[PDB]
Amino acid sequence: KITLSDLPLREELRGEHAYGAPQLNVDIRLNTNENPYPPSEALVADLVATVDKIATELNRYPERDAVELRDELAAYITKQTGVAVTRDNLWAANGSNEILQQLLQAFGGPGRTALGFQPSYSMHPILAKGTHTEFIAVSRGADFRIDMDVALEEIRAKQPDIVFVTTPNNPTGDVTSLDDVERIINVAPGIVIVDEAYAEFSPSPSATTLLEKYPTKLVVSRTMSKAFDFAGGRLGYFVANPAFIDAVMLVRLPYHLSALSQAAAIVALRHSADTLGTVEKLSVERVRVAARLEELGYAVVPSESNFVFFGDFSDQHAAWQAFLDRGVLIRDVGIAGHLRTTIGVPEENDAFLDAAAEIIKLNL
Amino acid sequence: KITLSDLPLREELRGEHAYGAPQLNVDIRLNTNENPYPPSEALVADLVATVDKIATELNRYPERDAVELRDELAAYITKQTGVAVTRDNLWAANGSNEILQQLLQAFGGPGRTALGFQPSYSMHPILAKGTHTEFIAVSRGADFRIDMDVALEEIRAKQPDIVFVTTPNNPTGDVTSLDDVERIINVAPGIVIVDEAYAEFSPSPSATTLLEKYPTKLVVSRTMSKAFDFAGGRLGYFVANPAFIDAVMLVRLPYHLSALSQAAAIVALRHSADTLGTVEKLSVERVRVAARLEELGYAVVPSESNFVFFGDFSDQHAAWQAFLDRGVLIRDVGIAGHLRTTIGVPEENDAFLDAAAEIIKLNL
Repeated sequence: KITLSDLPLREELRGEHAYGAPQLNVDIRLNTNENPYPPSEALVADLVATVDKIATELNRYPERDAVELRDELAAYITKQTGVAVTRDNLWAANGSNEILQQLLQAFGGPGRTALGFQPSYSMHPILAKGTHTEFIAVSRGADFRIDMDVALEEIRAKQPDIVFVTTPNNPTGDVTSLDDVERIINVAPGIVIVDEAYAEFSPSPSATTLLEKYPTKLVVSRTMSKAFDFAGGRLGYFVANPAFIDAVMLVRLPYHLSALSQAAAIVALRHSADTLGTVEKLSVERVRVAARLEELGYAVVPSESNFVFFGDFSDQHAAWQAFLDRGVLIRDVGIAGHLRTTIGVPEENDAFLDAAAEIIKLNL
Repeated sequence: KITLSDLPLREELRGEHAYGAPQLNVDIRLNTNENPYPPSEALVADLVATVDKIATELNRYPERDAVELRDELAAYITKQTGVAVTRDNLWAANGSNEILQQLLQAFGGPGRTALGFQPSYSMHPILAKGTHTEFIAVSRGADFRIDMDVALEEIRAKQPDIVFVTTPNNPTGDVTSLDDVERIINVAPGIVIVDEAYAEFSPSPSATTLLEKYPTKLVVSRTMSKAFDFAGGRLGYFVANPAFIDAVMLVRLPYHLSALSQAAAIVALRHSADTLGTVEKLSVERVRVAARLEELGYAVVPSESNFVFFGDFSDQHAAWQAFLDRGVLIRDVGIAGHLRTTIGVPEENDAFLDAAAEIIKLNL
């Protein structure tokens, strides 16, 4: 018998743990910011017909540069954000995880650093470390929003190669205004990745509007996993100056996007009008969930996303388990006193709110 | 409009070029070692029916550890190679490319070295460089087979962290015997990755037979892209001791494999006997094609896979263009004097041979 210690693993990986956010198939899943609506019957029918069409070519490598997908992503972005862009501005990969991985390979890596404003996305420091990019954590303010004075101070001092700005922020829910983003971009010496995973849930404009002004610095990261109700298709993308697409083509694995993934994403995008109608339903439930939590006595952080950050427990993890014992799976992001609940369909939110009503009395 | 030089791209990527065969819409495509047979109607019908079933779950993240897929991959390997394995021995990713990338992340990387036997697969050094692993090229012999005295000498001298052995080799087609593989393993200090992408095309035993004997050293890399007739699905995997699965779980992107990828590979696996029946036809066609090339007066390296390496042109790129002009797309693998043709269906091979006969008279 042998174990991992008997293998020539890289030393810095010793004692590490695999990213392991709970993935459980329970009845009430409010833990991964997934859109709670199953894909529409129309979408599914289209998907089934498309697979029937393209299945006979699955012996061949897919189209390497995903041109058709990128055309449709650029058409979406043009309509969605109002900024005219073409496939030359767009690059797709297997989720934002791989998008970001590729950007880190090309613009981070050994000898370089990435700066983020914590608490933010769990994956950013994980991907940074995974690409041998040093991660600098700069703390957000007491209200969980970016503290601009410290932000600009620290960027000036450290000259980071990459700066992450997540807006709306996961886990806190707040939008960093475009004027603040410009301020960040102007002190940034290398590139700035604006992670717009939740943009569709905010009325506020996309950082894509800033791309004309900062071609050499700005990349806008997006995904189909959240508002677009397609996390299982693993499709993330960025919008930037065409030079950046040339950049990532040097590091991307050839044929990194399969034929079914490209075709599935295309089908999804041509059903966007109906699907994105879920964003409106979710925003109404968010307002209701947040209101009710406040009414109960919870400290609720205002949000422009599909989730709510709320506290203040003495032990968030015990609180988290207490929700789970009542069939409600939310998220413990390892921030003292707080948990993140994803907005579900009404009946899931009712179950979460019923659990939360009972749990506040426990004083956990 | 800006230049790549205006972006802060890492310096080693400066003046580099993107990898990949030209995507040319020709009648006879014999450039990427794809199985030329379309997926069977039985497989396609199963796929479509399965998509109809799972598509309703696509708003959720896919099963992260790909347990079902790995179960079926283990079943396939057990039957195919005669070595009893389970899912604990199997790991799947988006192509062999991602599999090798992940192995290089965990066992190669900054400060470490990979060693290969050139000419072999183009992506081994490319992936090495992309993961900041130093690549050591050791020349194969005049017969394009591994020169074992030179191989063992250089492994002892260099003490490389990773050794690549591709068998059958791409682009030359030769099998390195398991006895020679064993000798390499015994001098190799770190890990040995046996790239068995074309294993199914040879009756010779798989290196999976050596796994029980060298558990801390050996990983057998495999794919569904070639004999398994499923390159469009981008599914590669490895067979190894379960400690290796623990290792790559520290470096893989979570949810790296999509719901559709997983489900489609599962469908493909349960149609394996029918699909892999095509190997017989292709192995006999290879012999026909290679024999006719020698009749014509070409220099052919003996192959045991679905392609044939041949020469000796004064300018093989010009020879490549002549084939293209006659409607036949083969591969210029960057080796002076030689080109690599994939074995197609009989009518495709006939066209390749017709063109090859005109071209030899041109003395290119």
